[PDB]
Amino acid sequence: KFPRVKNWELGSITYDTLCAQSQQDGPCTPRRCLGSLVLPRPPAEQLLSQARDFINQYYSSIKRSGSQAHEERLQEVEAEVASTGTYHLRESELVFGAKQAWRNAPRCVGRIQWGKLQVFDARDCSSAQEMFTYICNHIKYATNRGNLRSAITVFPQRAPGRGDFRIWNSQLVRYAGYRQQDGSVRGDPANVEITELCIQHGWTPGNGRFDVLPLLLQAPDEAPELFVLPPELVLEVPLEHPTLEWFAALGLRWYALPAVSNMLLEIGGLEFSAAPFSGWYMSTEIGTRNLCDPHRYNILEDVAVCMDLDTRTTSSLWKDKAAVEINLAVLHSFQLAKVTIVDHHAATVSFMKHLDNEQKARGGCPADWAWIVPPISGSLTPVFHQEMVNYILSPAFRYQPDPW
Amino acid sequence: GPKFPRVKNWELGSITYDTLCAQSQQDGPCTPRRCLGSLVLPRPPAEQLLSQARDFINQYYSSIKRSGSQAHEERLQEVEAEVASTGTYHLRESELVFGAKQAWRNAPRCVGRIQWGKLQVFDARDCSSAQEMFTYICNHIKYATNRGNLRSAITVFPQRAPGRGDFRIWNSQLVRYAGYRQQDGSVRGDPANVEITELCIQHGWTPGNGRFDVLPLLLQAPDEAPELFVLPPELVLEVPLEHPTLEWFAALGLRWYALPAVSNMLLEIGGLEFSAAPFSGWYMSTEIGTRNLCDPHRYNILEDVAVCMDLDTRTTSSLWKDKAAVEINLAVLHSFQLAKVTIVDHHAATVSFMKHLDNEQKARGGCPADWAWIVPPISGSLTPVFHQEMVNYILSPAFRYQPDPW
Ligand code: HEM
Ligand code: HEM
Ligand SMILES: N=C(NCCC[C@@H](NC(=O)[C@H](N)Cc1ccccc1)C(N)=O)NN(O)O
Ligand SMILES: N=C(NCCC[C@@H](NC(=O)[C@H](N)Cc1ccccc1)C(N)=O)NN(O)O
Ligand SMILES: C[C@H](O)[C@H](O)[C@H]1CNc2nc(N)[nH]c(=O)c2N1
Ligand SMILES: C[C@H](O)[C@H](O)[C@H]1CNc2nc(N)[nH]c(=O)c2N1
Ligand SMILES: [Zn+2]
Repeated sequence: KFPRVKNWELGSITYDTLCAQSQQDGPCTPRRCLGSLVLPRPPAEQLLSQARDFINQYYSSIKRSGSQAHEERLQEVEAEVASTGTYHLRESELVFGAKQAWRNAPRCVGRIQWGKLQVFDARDCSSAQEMFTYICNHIKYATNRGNLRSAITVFPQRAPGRGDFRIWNSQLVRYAGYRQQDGSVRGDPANVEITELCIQHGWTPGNGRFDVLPLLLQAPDEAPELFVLPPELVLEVPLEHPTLEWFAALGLRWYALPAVSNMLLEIGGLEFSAAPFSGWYMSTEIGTRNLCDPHRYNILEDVAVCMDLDTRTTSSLWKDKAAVEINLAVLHSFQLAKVTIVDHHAATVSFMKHLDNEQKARGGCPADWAWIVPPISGSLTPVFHQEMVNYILSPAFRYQPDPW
Repeated sequence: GPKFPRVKNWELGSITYDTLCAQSQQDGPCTPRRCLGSLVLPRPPAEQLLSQARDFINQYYSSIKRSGSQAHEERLQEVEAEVASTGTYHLRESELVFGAKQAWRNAPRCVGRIQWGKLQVFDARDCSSAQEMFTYICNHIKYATNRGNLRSAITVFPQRAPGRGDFRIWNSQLVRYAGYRQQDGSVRGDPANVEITELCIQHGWTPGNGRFDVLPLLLQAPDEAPELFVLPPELVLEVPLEHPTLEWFAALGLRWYALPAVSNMLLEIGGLEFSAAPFSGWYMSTEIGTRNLCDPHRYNILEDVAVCMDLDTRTTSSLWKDKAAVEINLAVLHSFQLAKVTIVDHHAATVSFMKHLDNEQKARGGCPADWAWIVPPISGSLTPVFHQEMVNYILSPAFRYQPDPW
């Protein structure tokens, strides 16, 4: 009933009793495991139960469970849902639900920070124009001149029948991807599609590898509007190597603020189709995946050649060598430009403390091993040796379909 | 679309559906409520042995393209008969070979399965004494090692009989280094083998005191205390470790054996259980150069090496671990190659596994794979398997883990 979780490096053993709190099924069955898959294949009753449960969680957190306010609040919920089929959250509950959602996110290695989160309430938003206003202040606050601060801005919840508020982009800041001559792609191939949708709704494209995309904000049941972020708002870091003086020539750079904007935030049944959040990057996100993925910037061979390595054979480990320097570059740069950044070694060790804190606080922690273990040097980090249990808890961040 | 799991590769964008998982008959540890896929270890009825025996026979006759033939029907009638009167049964020579290869083919944690059809199966089912086991084991090592040009192979000992004690090899591999517990508490040698070393000593072994002492074998015959045997040094091939451009690396005196030979798994076929069936192939460089030499709970040489390279080991942001881990793997590859001993780097192996998936998609509708184990310990996303989704499920014949015989 309760899984046994073991750390094969130290021999320690814990029992995950938190999983019993899961009210939603994952992708696996006793016949086969689909844990490595990226993507998974209301009546008054539904909303009500979730809402009540969430309200019970909120009052336990403030040590006033069963109290007077707890009672009246549960009643305000029955009351609102009974006559409108739904309800609304008080600002302090919303703040509790957002932090809780981060806490419950199995694929995030930085949850040690879950408690420090600045929540911006933008549920009184009525147009894509206002959205762009809230987004500009989020970026301005989150970036904080390089000394990054975690934050999230919550826009209006979804309402039955009506169109959702949406941020078409998957990150507030993303470089354009332009399909050219042949199958070739200039810039970031992952953003090819969104780049084309931006050109379709106007926008004079650039012809660079690192052109910051415009934003396509959408208000309910209306076509999306294109807005352009003030360049002084979008902080960037030119990449250079601590010893490889020619690395800087490559003209590589990345944005300082990782701001996910494509996920759905579910709290007590309500669903916030638009709620961009941001913390700060872990160096492998940029150094290994963004720059070395074959279907991304794919700069592995370039830096290899420049390093005078033998790309003729795999056994020379030229791939591995270049990947380490490129990652070193990202770390060196950021620290030099005085912008917040965490290396995969420091991040996974803090994640280990997080597991212990959560073991004492709740009896376990939902974790997706495939995502927690970094893209390079997996076993050189402590999480590789740590067993993990994955399950879905609410509040939660979930993936949702693309607007178009 | 289809009523089977959809499987995507995110590098290429290609999709496939796994229909082979419908052949599974043993449930794993996951439930719709929680996934335990990252767990290393998830926690006979005359009627049930038939179900398995009958299934395996159909599998065998389909591989030779004779399903429904009279020979097929006769083999089934015969198997049922033999079990209905003795409570068990035996596999013909050809079925053992088929079954052995299928167990490897079905191993979810093995990245070298593209070599599955090429496996030398040595039948040693006649064996009747620990001493005899040792002759077979030495022959296997001799044949498999082949002076550096390794050849995959497996030796099969007598299956588990009713009430009768199992044949067992106590060591986890036929060739492993001793682990000596120091008074201060540190370990000299390979920490993973401390328990098997102590047991050998109690059983009569005269331990050495180096970091790399080839351990003696503890072979147990049915209903008997394990007898101990030492491997003639000429049989056990080893490779000294040097680095191509860092001359001081050789000074470290690091080395590793050439033959990887798992000896603690149970080979299961049609319900029959072969508690002792050691197999070997050849190393993927990361096994040695990353897990065995760098795991903090193994040799743990990362710092020693980083210090020699003059890296700053006081700050994780220098990526000193990554830098030393790479060079160490380059040293393993360089040394095996210079010594003319078969070895495969993680880039070559993962690429071959991607080819194996494509072959199995056509041949069986899929392939059971353990993502956490398939993706290499260093440079994960730099290899193609990191971007390949994988479905995991138990298929029989199979290699299962078995409790230690003590
Ligand atoms: C404070 C620093 C933070 C760091 C270093 C961090 C790092 C990470 C990393 C490395 C991943 C995987 C990224 C990928 O492979 O694409 C991740 C995923 C995620 N993080 Fe965090 N995170 C931080 C803050 C946040 C915040 C504040 C939230 C939300 C309030 C959060 C929510 C998530 C979620 C939902 C995922 C999975 C997203 C997906 O599936 O694409 N993280 N995080
Ligand atoms: C021909 C070269 C071979 C290569 C390169 C290869 C490579 C690998 C690797 C890298 C692992 C994981 C090692 C670890 O993390 O401990 C593995 C596991 C495994 N291999 Fe292979 N393999 C080969 C041959 C064989 C053979 C001949 C068999 C058996 C007939 C086989 C059966 C298995 C099994 C059952 C496992 C799982 C062991 C465990 O769970 O601890 N492999 N293989
Ligand atoms: N450091 C982070 N990291 C989170 C990065 C999330 C990252 N996710 C991704 O890039 C996912 N691969 C998008 C995806 C999901 C499912 C199917 C297809 C594609 C992104 N949005 O940029 N966040 N902070 O600090 O808030
Ligand atoms: N290249 C290989 N690799 C297989 C290596 C298997 C390797 N396995 C291991 O070292 C597992 N960690 C043993 C274990 C499993 C579960 C719980 C505790 C301990 C070993 N035996 O040496 N083999 N060939 O070629 O057959
Ligand atoms: C197929 C596989 O699930 C996929 O490539 C996953 C693996 N682990 C990951 N881990 C992180 N952090 N981010 C990712 O995008 C992925 N991709
Ligand atoms: C806890 C986790 O399951 C464990 O460390 C696994 C991860 N992946 C692995 N992969 C391989 N090839 N071998 C291993 O021993 C492991 N150990
Ligand atoms: Zn699972």
